[PDB]
Amino acid sequence: DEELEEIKKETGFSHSQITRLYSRFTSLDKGENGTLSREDFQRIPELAINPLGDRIINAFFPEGEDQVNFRGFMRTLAHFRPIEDNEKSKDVNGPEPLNSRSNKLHFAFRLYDLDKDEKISRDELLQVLRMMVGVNISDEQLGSIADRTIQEADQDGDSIASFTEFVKVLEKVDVEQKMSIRFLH
Amino acid sequence: DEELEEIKKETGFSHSQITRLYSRFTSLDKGENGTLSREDFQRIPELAINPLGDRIINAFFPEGEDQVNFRGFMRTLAHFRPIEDNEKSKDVNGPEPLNSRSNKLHFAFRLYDLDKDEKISRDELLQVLRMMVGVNISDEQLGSIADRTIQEADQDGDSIASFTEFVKVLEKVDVEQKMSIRFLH
Amino acid sequence: GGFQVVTFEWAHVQDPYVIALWILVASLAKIGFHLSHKVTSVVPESALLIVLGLVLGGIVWAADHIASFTLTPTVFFFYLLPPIVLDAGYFMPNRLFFGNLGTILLYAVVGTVWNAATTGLSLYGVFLSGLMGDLQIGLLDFLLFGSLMAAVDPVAVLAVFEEVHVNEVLFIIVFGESLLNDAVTVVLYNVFESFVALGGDNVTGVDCVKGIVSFFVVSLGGTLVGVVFAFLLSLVTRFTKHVRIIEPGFVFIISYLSYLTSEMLSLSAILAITFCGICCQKYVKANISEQSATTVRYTMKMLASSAETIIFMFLGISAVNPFIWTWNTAFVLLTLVFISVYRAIGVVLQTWLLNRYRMVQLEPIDQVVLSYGGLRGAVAFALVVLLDGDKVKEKNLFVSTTIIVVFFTVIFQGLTIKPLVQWLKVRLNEKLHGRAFDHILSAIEDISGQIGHNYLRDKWSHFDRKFLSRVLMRRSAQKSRDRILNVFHELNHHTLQQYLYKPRQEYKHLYSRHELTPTEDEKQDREIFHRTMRKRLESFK
Amino acid sequence: GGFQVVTFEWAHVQDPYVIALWILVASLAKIGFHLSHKVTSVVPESALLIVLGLVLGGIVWAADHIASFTLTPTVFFFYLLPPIVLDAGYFMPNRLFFGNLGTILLYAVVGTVWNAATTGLSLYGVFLSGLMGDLQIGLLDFLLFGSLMAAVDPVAVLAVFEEVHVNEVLFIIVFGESLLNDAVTVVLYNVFESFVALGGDNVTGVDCVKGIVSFFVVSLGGTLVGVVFAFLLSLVTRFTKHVRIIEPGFVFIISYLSYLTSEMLSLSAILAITFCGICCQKYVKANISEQSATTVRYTMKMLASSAETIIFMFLGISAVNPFIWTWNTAFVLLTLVFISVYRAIGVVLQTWLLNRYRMVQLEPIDQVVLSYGGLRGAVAFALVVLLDGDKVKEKNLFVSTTIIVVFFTVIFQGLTIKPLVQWLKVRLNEKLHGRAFDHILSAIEDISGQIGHNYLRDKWSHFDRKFLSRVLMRRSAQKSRDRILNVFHELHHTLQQYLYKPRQEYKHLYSRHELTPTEDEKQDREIFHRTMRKRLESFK
Ligand SMILES: CCCCCCCCCCCCCCCC(=O)OC[C@H](COP(=O)(O)O[C@@H]1[C@@H](O)[C@H](O)[C@@H](O)[C@H](O)[C@@H]1O)OC(=O)CCCCCCCCCCCCCCC
Ligand SMILES: CCCCCCCCCCCCCCCC(=O)OC[C@H](COP(=O)(O)O[C@@H]1[C@@H](O)[C@H](O)[C@@H](O)[C@H](O)[C@@H]1O)OC(=O)CCCCCCCCCCCCCCC
Repeated sequence: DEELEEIKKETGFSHSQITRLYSRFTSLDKGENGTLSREDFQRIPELAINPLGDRIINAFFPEGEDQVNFRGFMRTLAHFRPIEDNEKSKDVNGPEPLNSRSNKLHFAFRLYDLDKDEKISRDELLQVLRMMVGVNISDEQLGSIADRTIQEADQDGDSIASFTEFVKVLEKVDVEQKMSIRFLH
Repeated sequence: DEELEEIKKETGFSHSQITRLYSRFTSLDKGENGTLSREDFQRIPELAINPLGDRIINAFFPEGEDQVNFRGFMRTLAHFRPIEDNEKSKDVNGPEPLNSRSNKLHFAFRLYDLDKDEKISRDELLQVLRMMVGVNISDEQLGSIADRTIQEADQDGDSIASFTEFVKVLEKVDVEQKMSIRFLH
Repeated sequence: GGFQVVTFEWAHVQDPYVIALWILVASLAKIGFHLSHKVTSVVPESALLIVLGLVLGGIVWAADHIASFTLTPTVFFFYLLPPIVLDAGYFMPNRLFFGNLGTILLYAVVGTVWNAATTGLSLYGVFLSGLMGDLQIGLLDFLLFGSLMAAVDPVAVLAVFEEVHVNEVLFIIVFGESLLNDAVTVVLYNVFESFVALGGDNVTGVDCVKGIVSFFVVSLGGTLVGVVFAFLLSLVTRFTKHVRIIEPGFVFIISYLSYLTSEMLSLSAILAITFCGICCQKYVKANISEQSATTVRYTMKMLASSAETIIFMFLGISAVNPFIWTWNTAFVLLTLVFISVYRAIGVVLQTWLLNRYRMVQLEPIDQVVLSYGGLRGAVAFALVVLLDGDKVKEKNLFVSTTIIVVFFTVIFQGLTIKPLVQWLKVRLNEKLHGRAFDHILSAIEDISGQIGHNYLRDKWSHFDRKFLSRVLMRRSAQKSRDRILNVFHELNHHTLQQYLYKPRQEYKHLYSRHELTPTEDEKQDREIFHRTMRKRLESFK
Repeated sequence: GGFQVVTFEWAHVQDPYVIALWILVASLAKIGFHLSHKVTSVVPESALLIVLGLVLGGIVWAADHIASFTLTPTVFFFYLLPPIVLDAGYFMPNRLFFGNLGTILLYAVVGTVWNAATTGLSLYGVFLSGLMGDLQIGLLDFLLFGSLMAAVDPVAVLAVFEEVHVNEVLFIIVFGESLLNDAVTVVLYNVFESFVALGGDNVTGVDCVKGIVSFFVVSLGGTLVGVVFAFLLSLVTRFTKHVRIIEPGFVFIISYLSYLTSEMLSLSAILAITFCGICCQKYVKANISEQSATTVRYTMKMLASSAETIIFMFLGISAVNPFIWTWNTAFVLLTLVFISVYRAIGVVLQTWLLNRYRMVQLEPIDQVVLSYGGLRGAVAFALVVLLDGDKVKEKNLFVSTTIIVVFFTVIFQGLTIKPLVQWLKVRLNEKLHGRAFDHILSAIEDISGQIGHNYLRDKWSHFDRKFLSRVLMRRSAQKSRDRILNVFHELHHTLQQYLYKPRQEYKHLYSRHELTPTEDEKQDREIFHRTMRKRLESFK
């Protein structure tokens, strides 16, 4: 029961949530390597349908490495737990939770920032816009969208959507709800 | 009534047959030129469907000229009258009729002989075979057909289906029936 | 005795269940039937349905449920006949049908009246001589029998005799006569059944004159109702560019409404839905989408094959009923002789008359498939079991003779028409130059323009393109059609056998009522048209 | 008095003529209806059919032929109901239906039993208080009314509330509940009508226990018959590679035979033809040709549109019959209140229970379109006019209240569900990153594999590809399928109209009156091609 306890502290899940996600992991491990690779995620039938599926899969793995174990699975999967208000109102110690609003924002950011630069250039934003917009659109319209997006977000003068500007422009969106998941018990 | 009488003697038709064919001619003469051109025949809806339609149309016109009048229409159209046995058994004077068996044979021949050489070369036979055989066939098979045809018909050594050989090879076919028409009265 | 959890209730689902079982078993037998071309090229599919109806009727007799099955006039005339006739009239090649309208009418109206009158009167004359003996029967009963007995279906044997003899005019005669004599037989059936209502003494001279007038008024009024409703059906599909799902529903509902409107006005309901299909053909399926036109024609074989299946299942049930079996030696063996001799000399006489005014004669081989193409089947049989059992005293004898004739024609004549024709019509350069001769003739027959109704085809095409298409075809379709017409106006041994183009006269047209049989020789037409148009671009015009 | 040349005979062609006129006039009204998107996006087509049935019934009343029209049980239950249910079950998206089978069952079986029991018992409790007054009526009559009154049709309002709120799970709940509660309502209808045959004193405790056992036996046996006949239908189309013309005939004849076989065994005939369509879906239309599959689906909307039209023309014929109009203030105004309040709190309670065990919660907006999606229509009305007029003393009051409720739900709720939903759910970077968030979630919801019945989908796909496809799919089709699997085994508003939509927001439609192929599945194929072209980058 210890193994399901370090994960609970590091992530925040429950024991039953961790057990169910471990069952999903070992089901995803066709090949039984004790870990999980890019193609094991790619084998999921409807991730290839997702316009952002490849960025999600890459985000599951650490930079440099090409595999993930169950602890990494849970770490990158715990950003999508919802936050309960009475929990954070009870024991105020620090903003550690991997499911905090800034952490979901950072997950989507690291999707936008394929370089992990901590700043999104026009090229990175245009690349992700291409990856998630129908092919019929003219790349002129897409570049207009990208540069208008940066201009309306980069209230600084650097022509880059850096992280602090991301949170500021997303201050209106309920990140806490549209990127939260009731993981089953 | 004289005009419908020279045609009757030259061709062999009846007065009512000539009148009906004249009505068809003047209907075919959209443009009212007193004569009839290549495109007036081409305007017929289902001659363009005929594999041999263009050769028929060309045969309607004399060599060199590019138009035909009603007399020429009737001359080239009278080869397809049937022959009545009691007629030729009654007044035996000469083999003049334009609807004689040799004349129908010669009409089809002049279709084969685009040069009017009086002899059909391998090239002419192959051209007509192409014009009247589905495109799917390989031209090797078509050349085999053409050369086998000439060899089995040209019992002479000239590698040409000349006219006398045409009649000899067609001595078995009822030309008198499969190229005869009951023109209406 | 209280509340039952489950109750086996077969009497509840018993009519629809057995009807659906009939259709399903016939469809499975069609899975077996069409499996091998060695069968479908030898056995007419009508024979399959008749044998299958016999087998299922044997099952019904074993279960002792013969009296549960009755074909009633309101079912045949309102639900079983309309689909068959609409299917026949909707797949009629319009150019062949109308270019040979008079020949089809002569074989279908005079041929039916000849067959009906001669068979009825010859049976009556035999009866007066005492050969049949002690039949309580009259002249009108014999005329009614002759009328229903003229309902031949030569198109049922088309797919098998065209393995050995193809002629696209004979095809339209066989197919036109199959369809238009259902109308004429039902017209005669109704006239003589009204006479049977009055009786052999109540019918006066003015009653018979009104009978003749009724024949013509009914036929022509039904045709006119059909043309009006084909106009209405062509018009309503003009407005379904957006709601494309209801187009197959329109083709069947409005054709059915033409049928019932003629049945309401006491006109020829068959001719109404015949011509609601013949005339709607051009503009319907021009306004209908491609996807909605396959539904219209898959559903027509769906409804016609099912209706014919259901009439043939009733034939099977009536054929195993031992209480309808009445065998009069003279009646049966002379009905077989008369309907065969009079059909033969009726065709011989009509063909002789038509050949006096034709450019392509109907050769004796064509007359053979018409004379041997009795194939009396669904309509003939149904009209007999729908007879009034008390107004026609010897109805059981009529039903027995009609069943016997249906079996004799469909099974004996339907199976031996291919050997017979192939018996009656019994080298590389020979074949090549013969095909050239055929292609020359079909051009001369075309140049002289005496084959079709060319003057009326021209007049119609002028009227169709300038006036009718303006109201029955969509505006953008009119613009596209006129653009296409403008761009095309500037351009105004056995191996050899399988390679040559076939002459236009020898296209293998098929109508099955049980499967879709698109003419596969129309591909030749399009291929050659493209080749000549590519040759018409040589002028660079 | 002798032989008549021509006789106008309208009494002869009178039933088929009027039925065909009904269908034709409804089709013409559909020509008018679908002409402008400003109408079809606002009015549910069921409302068109109900208004048209009223107008044609007004014509019938003017002609004084009301008594000529009767809907008989052997006609509704054998010819009018099977096409509707087969159409619904044959266009059911199988993956969504089976990945949400439990939710659909809860909304369709418990939701129907809740609605039926609560409305019946609440009306009975009102009746015992004397508010209705001097009704010769019993408990079983009220339960029968409640049972027939639970036959909601929320999919009738789907095309209009999805202009403003699209959610493909809510679509399958609405579409599944519309279809599976026709079954459950007819099951309850039959049970309580058998009880009405016995009477309020003949029904004992064992009779009620057999009623409950009958509910379950009937439902499950009908489903099993449907699955058997879907196997048989999938099998018979395997052998129609040559005779392709009879394939649409098989899909309808064998589905009909499943319906009648359950009706023969006294099982749920609706569930049989429901699951003869749900289960035949994969292998039928894999063995059927492309040309023969458009016939199957054009004919299914042809049969179901015509069937629903006829029942709605009968609704109009009864809604103008002045001899069935019995108006009880309390009964009518409390049936309207009860079926609306109990539907609302039934959905609220069931959604609360489901949300305890879900990965994507059903938001209150989903519950709103379920509560306001009463839309009682054809089935509800037909089950009332088929009541026994002497076994149910107050049948005319039931018919009047059901007509009133059909009109209130379809016209008032069917028309105001789009304004209401659009009222309840009331920048470039905002939208772009919101769509990115949605696409991230639909991947995390997918990676974790807790959305569908993923374990059972995997188990089925293994069983389908190895065993079932060997008997239901043609050999050459099996070889082609395995070759394909082998070759694939190695591998502001402008912006809104440009972005990919998340898988959760595909605009699925079911109409029963028109073919509505999901036009967002084009997105799936486009992205699949883009990723496969990216999967060729590895050169594998
Ligand atoms: C031996 C028979 C007994 C006497 C006949 C009985 C009354 C029938 C009236 C006249 C019959 C014959 C009409 C004149 C001759 C004829 O055929 O030209 C032919 C016409 C039209 O023939 P087509 O339209 O086919 O044209 C072809 C051709 O011209 C050609 O160019 C091409 O070769 C081809 O390709 C074209 O198609 O044929 C027709 O008009 C046929 C008319 C249809 C009749 C309708 C029925 C009404 C009759 C009374 C009903 C009661 C029954 C009577 C009791 C028995
Ligand atoms: C407040 C209601 C009153 C009490 C209930 C009455 C008896 C019903 C029995 C249990 C009801 C609830 C079942 C347990 C909780 C539940 O929902 O897990 C859910 C299960 C299955 O739900 P799903 O299959 O949709 O899975 C989803 C999820 O797992 C998730 O992963 C994803 O978010 C999604 O995408 C997946 O699809 O839901 C189901 O099993 C539903 C079972 C269907 C019941 C069939 C009817 C039989 C009952 C008796 C009939 C008589 C009537 C009773 C009188 C009123």
